[PDB]
Amino acid sequence: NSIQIGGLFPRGADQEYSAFRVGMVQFSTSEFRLTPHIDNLEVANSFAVTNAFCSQFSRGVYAIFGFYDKKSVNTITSFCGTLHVSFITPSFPTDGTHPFVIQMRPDLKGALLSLIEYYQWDKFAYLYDSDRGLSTLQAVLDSAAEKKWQVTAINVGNINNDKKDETYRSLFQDLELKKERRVILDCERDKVNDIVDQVITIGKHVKGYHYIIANLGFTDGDLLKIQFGGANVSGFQIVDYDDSLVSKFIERWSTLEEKEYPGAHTATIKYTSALTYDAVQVMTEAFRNLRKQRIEISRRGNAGDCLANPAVPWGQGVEIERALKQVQVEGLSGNIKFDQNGKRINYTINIMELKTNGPRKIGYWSEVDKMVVTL
Amino acid sequence: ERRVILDCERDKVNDIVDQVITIGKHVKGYHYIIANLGFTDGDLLKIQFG
Amino acid sequence: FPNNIQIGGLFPNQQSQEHAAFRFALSQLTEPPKLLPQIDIVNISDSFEMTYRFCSQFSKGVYAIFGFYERRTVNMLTSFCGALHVCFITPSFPVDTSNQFVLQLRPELQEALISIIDHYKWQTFVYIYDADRGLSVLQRVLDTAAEKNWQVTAVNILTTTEEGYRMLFQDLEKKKERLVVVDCESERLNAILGQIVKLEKNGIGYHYILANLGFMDIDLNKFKESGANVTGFQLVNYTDTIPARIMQQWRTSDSRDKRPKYTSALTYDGVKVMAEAFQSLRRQRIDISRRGNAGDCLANPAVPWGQGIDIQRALQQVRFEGLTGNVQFNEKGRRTNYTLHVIEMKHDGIRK
Ligand SMILES: *[C@@H]1O[C@H](CO)[C@@H](O[C@@H]2O[C@H](CO)[C@@H](O[C@@H]3O[C@H](CO)[C@@H](O)[C@H](O)[C@@H]3O)[C@H](O)[C@H]2NC(C)=O)[C@H](O)[C@H]1NC(C)=O
Ligand SMILES: *[C@@H]1O[C@H](CO)[C@@H](O[C@@H]2O[C@H](CO)[C@@H](O)[C@H](O)[C@H]2NC(C)=O)[C@H](O)[C@H]1NC(C)=O
Ligand SMILES: *[C@@H]1O[C@H](CO)[C@@H](O[C@@H]2O[C@H](CO)[C@@H](O)[C@H](O)[C@H]2NC(C)=O)[C@H](O)[C@H]1NC(C)=O
Ligand SMILES: *[C@@H]1O[C@H](CO)[C@@H](O[C@@H]2O[C@H](CO)[C@@H](O)[C@H](O)[C@H]2NC(C)=O)[C@H](O)[C@H]1NC(C)=O
Ligand SMILES: *[C@@H]1O[C@H](CO)[C@@H](O)[C@H](O)[C@H]1NC(C)=O
Ligand SMILES: *[C@@H]1O[C@H](CO)[C@@H](O)[C@H](O)[C@H]1NC(C)=O
Ligand SMILES: *[C@@H]1O[C@H](CO)[C@@H](O)[C@H](O)[C@H]1NC(C)=O
Repeated sequence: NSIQIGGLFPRGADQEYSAFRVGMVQFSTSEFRLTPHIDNLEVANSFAVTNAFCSQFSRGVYAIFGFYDKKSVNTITSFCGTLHVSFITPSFPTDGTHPFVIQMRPDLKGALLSLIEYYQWDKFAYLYDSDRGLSTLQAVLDSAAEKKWQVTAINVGNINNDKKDETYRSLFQDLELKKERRVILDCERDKVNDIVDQVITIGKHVKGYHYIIANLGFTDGDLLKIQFGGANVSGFQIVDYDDSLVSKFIERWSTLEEKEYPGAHTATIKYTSALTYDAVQVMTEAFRNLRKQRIEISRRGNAGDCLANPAVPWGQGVEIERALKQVQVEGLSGNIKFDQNGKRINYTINIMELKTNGPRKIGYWSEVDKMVVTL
Repeated sequence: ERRVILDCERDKVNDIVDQVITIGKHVKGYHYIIANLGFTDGDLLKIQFG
Repeated sequence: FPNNIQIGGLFPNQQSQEHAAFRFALSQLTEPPKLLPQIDIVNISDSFEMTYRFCSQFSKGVYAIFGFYERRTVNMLTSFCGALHVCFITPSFPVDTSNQFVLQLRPELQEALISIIDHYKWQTFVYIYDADRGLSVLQRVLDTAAEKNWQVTAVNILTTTEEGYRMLFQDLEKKKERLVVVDCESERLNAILGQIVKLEKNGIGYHYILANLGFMDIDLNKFKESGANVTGFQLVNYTDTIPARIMQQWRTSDSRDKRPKYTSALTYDGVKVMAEAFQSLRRQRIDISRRGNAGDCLANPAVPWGQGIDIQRALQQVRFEGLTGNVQFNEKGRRTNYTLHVIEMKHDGIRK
């Protein structure tokens, strides 16, 4: 039983679509499947997002997988709320309780603020990118007010690539006057690399320094540069490579034709792709649960247009959203459970350090228990 | 040993400078003398700022 | 040019000072062109409703748009304005990243706030910021805090409760000197003032700053007795000749049918901006024509309107001494070369 599906993918994201296709083949079955209609665009152009969302809505899509950026959150969430159309994302979780939006990415503030307390930090810088909102920045500042921390928050997201070299050096020159030996690099993979490649040049990767990479993908970057400098490097990873499902997936991943699955050959997998794969699993589980439960989901006719006065949402969307939120399965990221709001719960965020041998896990973190330490 | 003389040709000087950096031995304490008649020939932009 | 130059309007409330000022200012329009208000009442926060209204105005063929936007729907709107090459006038909060088709009739206070804080020997202080687009001004401060080495303890009102204020002020008064900045909206400032009047507003070394472009509108009567310092900014001078005449004529007409808020003043000025641009366009004899195609905003691909570019330039070029100040526009599309009035309110004193 084919169920129509929609897909949005940011321009220049090759690995994620490949993981989407791999998840399709893995979870596809004779009795059930998915028919995805794909669109590629610049997710930071709300106009393009609106056009794609409306086109897919006209194409009678029951749910829409996709990504979004800080300049397209509100458009997407409003459209989903008005049209009662679901949305499944591995992108940053909303700073709110927006409905009809399932979020596959776990929050990070809890683990970050626990880790900063497992190290007894009082005076640290906080380099942040102007993306995925400033929710974690605000959390850090608030906990500073409570705990009398000394935070130097600096933005690096408005730096021109052409003149990148001059600014970073002056930034660290400023930080040196305060003896800022501790830093939190709250940025995506690319800018973390572009910064680590300028800590090295100025020799600030040495015994004295400590870096915390506030990202759910720690290995994703290039850490072979700083393994040996002598400086600490801490971070978080949801994809545990010492697991069974993960190892089997890697067996299927490395043995992949990069001519067909770009990014697939490498042994590493980025958390966005992992969450995309788990998202395919989520959709299949929810839709198959609907089929078993006999819930009636079918578009008898045509959804005229996204823009229609008055807006007339089709009333089976609540069923789809409830099914998507009411699914409990294991996957690459770990255990996937949702709330009535869509945010994930009952998840474990493994913590990692950098050692000359390589990254090694030292503990984990769960919302219920605490920061937990094993090694 | 904070002082070193790299008496080698361009290629091996680069292959060594690209391993002083990795281990963070291009810092205030160290001194290097590149015993070669071509000093610019290599890539010194790596260690200008260490 | 045709006198049926239809203009749009996006407003949140049918009856308000801003809407009334916009309606009134058109009466003074004696130019050959006739601008239609074509008001649509739309909820600002909801991006979908707004996209519906904006595409409806596209269907009508509107040449230019005036209205408001909030944090949630700034990006959406901005994006449509840079794609269809359609201009959008606004007195709402200005933004750092924007197209050239969005004319923001509200000068940014971030630069002046930094100067005022710098002048006073401010070593450490508390910052209070509303999430309603205030974040752009936060970063500036946090960026200047590092360069110039003062401490800033930010607290958000949107996600702060009465207990939050209580704890913040209790920890604050443990310090000998108490300095506070309050960036807020027009209406949030009144509620926060009420909150501080209850307690912690005694005036014992308390120095408040109000990052609001209009400081006369706010009812700081409760602050004229407790003996507390407050500094603020003003953009509109009522005494000057042009403001005096405008206020006299407008208030006389309205009564024949109080002091306007800064938002209402900017709303009134925007009418003058649009009228000046269209008058200069008619004078310059520029070929403006609206095709009846009225293509759906969601047209793939959406061809830019050919004339819409020049309109922008015209709207950018205009310049005149308006009510608030001298109106001008930068290349980015933002108020430039303006003046603000620093104003301290003593127990009995309004000192410029
Ligand atoms: C303009 O935008 C939207 C829709 O017009 C409005 O936001 C919506 O406001 C309603 C009522 O406050 C919210 O419903 C309530 O939400 C709270 C959570 O905030 C929940 O606890 C309640 O049970 C109830 O569901 C709704 O969630 C909210 N939607 C969004 C997307 O924010 C807004 O108030 C409108 N403004 C005006 C002036 O009409
Ligand atoms: C880099 O990592 C090492 C190892 O975790 C840190 O060294 C420890 O720090 C404690 C903190 O007081 C000191 O007593 C010892 O030097 C080490 N003890 C233990 C149990 O590891 C080092 O401090 C880290 N660098 C920074 C800048 O935090
Ligand atoms: C690196 O270069 C600097 C500058 O030449 C050296 O610093 C000088 O060394 C002398 C030697 O005793 C000291 O008195 C001062 O620190 C500096 N004086 C002058 C006149 O430059 C530094 O010693 C060099 N590093 C090494 C390892 O030799
Ligand atoms: C910046 O604004 C001031 C307004 O105070 C402009 O000064 C006026 O400029 C016009 C145009 O040259 C003159 O006709 C007025 O006599 C000036 N008045 C005053 C009080 O200076 C100034 O020209 C503007 N700057 C720019 C570059 O446009
Ligand atoms: C929820 O978390 C537990 C650990 O707290 C783990 O066994 C698994 O992820 C989930 N188990 C449940 C929900 O029983
Ligand atoms: C408050 O105002 C007084 C003048 O009334 C002046 O000393 C200074 O501006 C402020 N002094 C404080 C807050 O101690
Ligand atoms: C308003 O302008 C008059 C003169 O035009 C001046 O005397 C007065 O100080 C101004 N008011 C403010 C608040 O700047």
